[PDB]
Amino acid sequence: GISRDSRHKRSATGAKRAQFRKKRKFELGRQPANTKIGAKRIHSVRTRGGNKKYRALRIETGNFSWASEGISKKTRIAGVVYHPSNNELVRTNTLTKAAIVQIDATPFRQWFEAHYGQTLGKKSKNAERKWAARAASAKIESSVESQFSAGRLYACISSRPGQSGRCDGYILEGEELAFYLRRLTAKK
Amino acid sequence: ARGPKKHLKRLAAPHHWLLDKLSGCYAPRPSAGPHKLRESLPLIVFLRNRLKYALNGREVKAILMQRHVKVDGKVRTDTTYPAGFMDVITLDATNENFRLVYDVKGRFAVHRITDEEASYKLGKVKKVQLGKKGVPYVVTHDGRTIRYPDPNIKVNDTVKIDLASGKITDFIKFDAGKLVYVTGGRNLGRIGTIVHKERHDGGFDLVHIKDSLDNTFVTRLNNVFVIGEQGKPYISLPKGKGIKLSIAEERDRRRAQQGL
Amino acid sequence: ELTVQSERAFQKQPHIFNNPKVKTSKRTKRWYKNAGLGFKTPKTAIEGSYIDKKCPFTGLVSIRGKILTGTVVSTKMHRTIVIRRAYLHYIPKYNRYEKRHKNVPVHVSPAFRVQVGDIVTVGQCRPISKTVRFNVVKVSAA
Amino acid sequence: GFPMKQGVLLPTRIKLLLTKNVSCYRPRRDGERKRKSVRGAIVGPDLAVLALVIVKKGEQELEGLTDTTVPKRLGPKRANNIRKFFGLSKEDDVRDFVIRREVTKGEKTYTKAPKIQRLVTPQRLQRKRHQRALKVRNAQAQREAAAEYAQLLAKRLSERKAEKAEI
Amino acid sequence: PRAPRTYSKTYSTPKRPYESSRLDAELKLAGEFGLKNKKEIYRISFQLSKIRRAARDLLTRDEKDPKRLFEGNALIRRLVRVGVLSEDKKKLDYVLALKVEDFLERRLQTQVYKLGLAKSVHHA
RNA sequence: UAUCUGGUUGAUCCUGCCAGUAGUCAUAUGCUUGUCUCAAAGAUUAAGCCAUGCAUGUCUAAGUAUAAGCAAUUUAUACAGUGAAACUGCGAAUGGCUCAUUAAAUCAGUUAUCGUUUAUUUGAUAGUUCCUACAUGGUAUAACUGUGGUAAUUCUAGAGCUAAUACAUGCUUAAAAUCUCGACCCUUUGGAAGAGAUGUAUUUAUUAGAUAAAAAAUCAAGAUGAUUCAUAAUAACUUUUCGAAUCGCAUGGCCUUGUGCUGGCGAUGGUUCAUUCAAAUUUCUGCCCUAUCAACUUUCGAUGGUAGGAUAGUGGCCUACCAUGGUUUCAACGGGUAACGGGGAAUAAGGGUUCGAUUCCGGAGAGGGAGCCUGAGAAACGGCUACCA
RNA sequence: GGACUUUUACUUUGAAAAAAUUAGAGUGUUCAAAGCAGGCGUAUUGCUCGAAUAUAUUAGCAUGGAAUAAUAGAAUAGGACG
RNA sequence: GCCCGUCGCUAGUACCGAUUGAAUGGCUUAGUGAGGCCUCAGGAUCUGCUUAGAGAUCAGAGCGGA
Ligand SMILES: [Mg+2]
Ligand SMILES: [Mg+2]
Ligand SMILES: [Mg+2]
Ligand SMILES: [Mg+2]
Ligand SMILES: [Mg+2]
Ligand SMILES: [Mg+2]
Ligand SMILES: [Mg+2]
Ligand SMILES: [Mg+2]
Ligand SMILES: [Mg+2]
Ligand SMILES: [Mg+2]
Ligand SMILES: [Mg+2]
Ligand SMILES: [Mg+2]
Ligand SMILES: [Mg+2]
Ligand SMILES: [Mg+2]
Ligand SMILES: [Mg+2]
Ligand SMILES: [Mg+2]
Ligand SMILES: [Mg+2]
Ligand SMILES: [Mg+2]
Ligand SMILES: [Mg+2]
Ligand SMILES: [Mg+2]
Ligand SMILES: [Mg+2]
Ligand SMILES: [Mg+2]
Ligand SMILES: [Mg+2]
Repeated sequence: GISRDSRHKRSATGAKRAQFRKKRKFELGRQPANTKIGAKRIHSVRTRGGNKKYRALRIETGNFSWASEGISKKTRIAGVVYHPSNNELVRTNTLTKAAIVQIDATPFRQWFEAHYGQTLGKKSKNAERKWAARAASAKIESSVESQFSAGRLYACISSRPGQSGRCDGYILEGEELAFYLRRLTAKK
Repeated sequence: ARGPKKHLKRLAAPHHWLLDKLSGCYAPRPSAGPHKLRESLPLIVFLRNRLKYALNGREVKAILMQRHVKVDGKVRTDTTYPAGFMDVITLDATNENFRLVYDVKGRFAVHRITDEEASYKLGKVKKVQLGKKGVPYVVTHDGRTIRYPDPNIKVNDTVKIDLASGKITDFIKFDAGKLVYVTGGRNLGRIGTIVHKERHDGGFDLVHIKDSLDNTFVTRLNNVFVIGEQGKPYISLPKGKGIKLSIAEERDRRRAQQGL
Repeated sequence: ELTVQSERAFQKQPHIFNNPKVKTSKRTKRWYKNAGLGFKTPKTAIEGSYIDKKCPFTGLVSIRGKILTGTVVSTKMHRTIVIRRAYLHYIPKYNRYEKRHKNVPVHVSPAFRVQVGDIVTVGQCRPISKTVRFNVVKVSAA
Repeated sequence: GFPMKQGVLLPTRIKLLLTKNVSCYRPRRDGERKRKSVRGAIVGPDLAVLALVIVKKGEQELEGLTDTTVPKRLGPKRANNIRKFFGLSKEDDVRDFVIRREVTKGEKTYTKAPKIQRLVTPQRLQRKRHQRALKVRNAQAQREAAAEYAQLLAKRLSERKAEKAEI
Repeated sequence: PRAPRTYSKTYSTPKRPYESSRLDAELKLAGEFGLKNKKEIYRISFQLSKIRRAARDLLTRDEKDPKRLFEGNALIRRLVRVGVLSEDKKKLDYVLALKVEDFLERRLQTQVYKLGLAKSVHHA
């Protein structure tokens, strides 16, 4: 199949190589998963030495962590926004690592306002306790809140869907979301 | 070359088995096991070529399938089983006890030991790590992992092993001036107590040894098996106590012991 | 040089987290290390803003194997250089030597400022690129 | 002599790639596939033999078919399939509900009933008790070592705070 | 795939093909001890040419050199053993001279006749 | 083991080559052939072609026996001995054969993995699974019986049976600690019953993993030469990995007399970690002849950077986007080789010269090319698929 | 353990280094090429030496040496020293 | 005495040379493309989960599996 060996591929001097031996199972390579959005479909790739790896195509949900908040909430993945590699992966909404998405926000608003009693944007006993205990804490961020107003959060996949079998990411925060917002209205 | 090689050709077998050129094509391949291929003595090599109990290999199997043999206490029927340094081979009829320990010539000598001394052995700690669930472990040269080690045991140290159960009964740290048994290099078979060590960050520390005649020689840290205290070995050394006589001295002793 | 973030991806050190909720003045929390072998991680590696995952200090790349020396003959390639390693080879017939040489590709951290003719020290690495197996650990000249 | 294969449609023959667990092919080897010639699933003049199974019996007896009846060769082996054949449930203790087949030595007429695997015996109970036993035996032996090392670690600290009290 | 069973050849043949002096000499030696072969002359003269090289090789080495001593003494006591070297002359400087007939005299063809028992080298 | 001799002239001394001489693990052939031991052998040319046969199969007390098999000791009335066939498991990735290719390739010596996979072997390693069969849960086949096709093969069709360590499911266990929730009460400085969650593996974020020499004010509440290492903690994630529905021998305590709670030896499994057999890339230096090969490389990856895809994993391996770089008279690049490389062989003053298809190691291949199934491992050929011959 | 250190060539010793083959010790294969065996007694209950050693270079690694040969240095003094 | 070159006879080796000469061995542009693999779909048949009915396994309906 595909081969990753360097036997081809001229030596650094510029020298074309002849061909010794053949292609080999262990130099092998396989086709991209090129995973898309919605309707989870996963195929088990059998790799070297047993070793299932998971080929994800069509994945609608992912486990996304709020880094600064120390929690991870399973959300929908609404669509792809930016990719540094290939513009087309945005346009087709293909799920990769380093890919910039927009997720859900809704389980993040249902934890945030149950935790802090705050209600982003715009009566029990022990609840009121911790609610007071948590303050000068819930400041959030200028650019984390305003996203909750359109109810979709910028995330960047840190995982490898075509390998692992999951599309997982973190919420673009501080500097990153400051960077990636620039290219977002410097492209739009 | 598409897989593991399951064969061995005579003349590729390591020289220390002392196998003869003719009289068959191949030498036995040692099983994967406690000890590496090049340092080991398979049980057909020992039961036949050394102990001369078995003529063929077919009698080596007639022996090993009746459980007449055991190694480090366990019966161990594999015709190629890779016995190794510090193992104790025990035959319950004939009531014999052997530990595998090096010659001065670098080879494996048949060394008879006490019904009692047989019951323990020495490993050298190859590594000691913090395992899963926080349980630390140490692992010997001979392939034993042992849970919950004494925390002063560090890498390269030897250990006394129970052999009835897995338990470490004792250890000797690696220090300047501790009786040592070289396993490796040409110096294989010597004894002699560790002058001191060269560091060489970047790999390969060097260990200066002086045996009991005040002769000096060096190896790399890899080959240095700590066996005891000056005098004071923890096992029964074979005759010659690894001093390495010159060819001259060896000619003399042999011809000095002469008259019929 | 300059521009920090000028690439299409956000350049960041992996798993190096500054919470935004907790106000700080550095504005970047930075991880580095020491290569060892008596190789001092220079100030420019701990005071810098550069990312370079391939830097032996601020990066992921682990220095092991040979440690070589040679003089810098090409700085063109950004964040990498080529050094001509002169050596003498022995011809047993004529019992003399002859001038042979090799060029070695090596990745120089922007942690260093190198010019052509400055001899350099270099040490072995996991394969970084097609050609480069070595990273620049010291500037030993000019 | 080429057989039909269900699902190929066509009133023709086509060569196909066959694998394990499929019709008109028995592999010789693990993972072996063999390209072979197969006949369509649609009936036509080119057929020598047509396989017919009867769904509904007709208004006249078919002599070789209906007038006769042929036995099933083997009876239930496993415990619960005997109980589902004979309507027992879990009390009924098969053992006597098992088929017996007589066969003759010619003056010595014999009987042979199969065997069972997966049935519940005193043996199988002793083994499950053995297993539950070793599992708790080791885990408590395991805490024994875990504490005993914890002892060795806190009594090494008190030789550390004592050596700190000597100087 | 078995062992090479190693071998070698016991003799050498003279550089100069036709030399009268040597042809007489060889004949005389072959008549004295009663051989059939210049080969049997060749063979021994090969035996010597190797002993003499070894001797010569031990002589360039320092006096009381472990090699010279260990092998020098070993060879000498070997030659004395079969009676090619004299008790008096064994320091290895007489093996460096020695000569061909010294070995010939020691043959069991020659010893059969040399003490009684035969009354010819051809009867031997 | 440091040697020369013959041949140019009338004669001479030189130059100089031809001839003579000896050895060859160097082939052929001619002639001749008694013994002992040893014993190379279709490499050379044609990795050119192939008739026939043989070369890979396998069972322990110990996964599956209703052979309508064979033994009958009558002692197994579930089965038992023996035991074809078949299933299941494991092997066929070793060996053997050959040297076509292959000239920075291979190979040698020396390094690297803080860059990976790894059956088996050896050492360890599992109380956490939800009224629910746990005295143990499903229907689904071979062999077989029988009915058939086709000139033809290790071709098989339709029908009827019946197993499992096959397939597919599916229970379970001590104490404790910590976490969020929180019904109430009550104002403090505040405290709470009781409800749930916490095996292991997978995925991601975040934190712990200290340690050049020292003291104060305020706002908020173990290891390494080196690592993001080992290991552990938090919040989640999962077409949820694993946590024994298996087997053989012995039958014993315990009796508040029952199939009654317990219980001996060891087989095969099982997850991770280590070990061992390996494997795959990799650092440094070293290859023959050749300028009637001087510039080479980036169609279309050339050299680098960023990111991703992929792989077991490093990596222009591959893809986007960006830069214009990389080799060279220290001979690059191209051509050639009757070129596999090394251990080694022959020739013996010394320095050399010539050879190594071939008994050992490394590599390459199975007519040529490419493709992949199985598996721990094959880009396998005494495996398949296709094309060319 | 902290902080820094001009670079090389040569040469010394050492380690790491398959067996076979080479050199070579030992041993009466009857000699010998070979082989790595064998040699000694209640030969009626075993006794025992061996199966060494050298070469193993060019490069890598570790060490002694500072001759010989290169290299660097402080002159618009931004030189050293504190 | 030596000795040169044409010319003459016979034999041999190479050379130039119309044939847009010819062959073997390897790379390759363009065009076409078997096959396996991955992937969008397909659904011969054969089950599942669920729900409602009747008698102590047969009308009818949803959401997924091979
Ligand atoms: Mg879009
Ligand atoms: Mg092979
Ligand atoms: Mg003449
Ligand atoms: Mg000549
Ligand atoms: Mg005879
Ligand atoms: Mg041939
Ligand atoms: Mg049986
Ligand atoms: Mg790149
Ligand atoms: Mg990358
Ligand atoms: Mg060739
Ligand atoms: Mg050659
Ligand atoms: Mg060769
Ligand atoms: Mg050839
Ligand atoms: Mg040969
Ligand atoms: Mg070979
Ligand atoms: Mg192959
Ligand atoms: Mg093939
Ligand atoms: Mg084959
Ligand atoms: Mg064949
Ligand atoms: Mg004799
Ligand atoms: Mg005797
Ligand atoms: Mg003319
Ligand atoms: Mg004429």
